[PDB]
Amino acid sequence: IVEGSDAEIGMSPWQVMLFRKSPQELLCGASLISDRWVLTAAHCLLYPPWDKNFTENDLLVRIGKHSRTRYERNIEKISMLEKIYIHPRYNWRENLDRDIALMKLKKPVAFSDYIHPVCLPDRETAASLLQAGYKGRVTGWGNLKETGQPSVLQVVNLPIVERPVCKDSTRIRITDNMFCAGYKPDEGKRGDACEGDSGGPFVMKSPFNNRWYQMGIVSWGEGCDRDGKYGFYTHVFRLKKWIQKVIDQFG
Amino acid sequence: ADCGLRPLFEKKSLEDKTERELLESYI
Amino acid sequence: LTYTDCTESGQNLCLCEGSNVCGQGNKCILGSDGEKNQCVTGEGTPKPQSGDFEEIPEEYLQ
Ligand code: NA
Ligand code: NI
Repeated sequence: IVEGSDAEIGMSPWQVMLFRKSPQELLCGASLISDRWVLTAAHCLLYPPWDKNFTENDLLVRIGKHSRTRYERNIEKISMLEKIYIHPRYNWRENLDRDIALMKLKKPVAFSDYIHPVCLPDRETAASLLQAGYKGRVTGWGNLKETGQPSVLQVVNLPIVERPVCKDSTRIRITDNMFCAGYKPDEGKRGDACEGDSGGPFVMKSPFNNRWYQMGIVSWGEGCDRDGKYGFYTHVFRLKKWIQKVIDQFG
Repeated sequence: ADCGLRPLFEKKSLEDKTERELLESYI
Repeated sequence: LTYTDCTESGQNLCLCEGSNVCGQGNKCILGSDGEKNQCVTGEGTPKPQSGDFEEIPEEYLQ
């Protein structure tokens, strides 16, 4: 997270850290969406250009964390995975379209002060909240700058950018399964997700029922926090039908 | 049931330090 | 996934011309000093992905 601040304890209790078993290292962010399901970006699990193709046995999720590096005994919960599901139309070859995956935990987790699920939007929530200029929040233990790492979870609030401005910002082909966020060059505020924040949640708080909803997944960017450039997020609501059918069939 | 309500914040009627920036953007 | 600056000629999946990714089917020809990079058709190799961590209990490792 570039130009963010330390998270308050418990401010993102759905934040998950994807963690490699051997070597032991951070791989990506993710989110807790129920007692047994974690949501992340497909490119965190499957990315052929880097010979990345993780199986359930390669990975752990860590939930309830604040420190990036400490083992937070009796606070964090470390879970193995039963199964990984990647969107069947995930497009790694061109633009990361449908950059979404689900991971099912071996056993359901108990919630705690530090561990609790985020909501997924429905039609009504997406329509109300997904508009240019409305701010959401991104969290993660990624790089503090493009070219370094935080001791504790970082947080930054970023505004949604209008779809034409997102498109003009890049020569990569943008689809309706993506949205972008970040401040304009004139706006006197900056901030972005960066390497290691990928897969993590972009969330917004409903003014109607005080609940947090995950509207996006940190997906991709050209650099981190560059003027005229914007972060891209997977559009969760657009892909919600796939999410629902995986959980209904395999849950 | 109570997805999206944080045990240390909304469940205790406590706001985090920057939440109001988000809500202010929705006006 | 953050694309970052290409660091040698022949790489792709990296920022070649300004803040633009040089994609699959192309490769970046790095400029020397005072020269600009170029993204040209070719067989690129992806730029290699870019702690610290306290050891976790063995039980989580199998
Ligand atoms: Na920017
Ligand atoms: Ni609860």
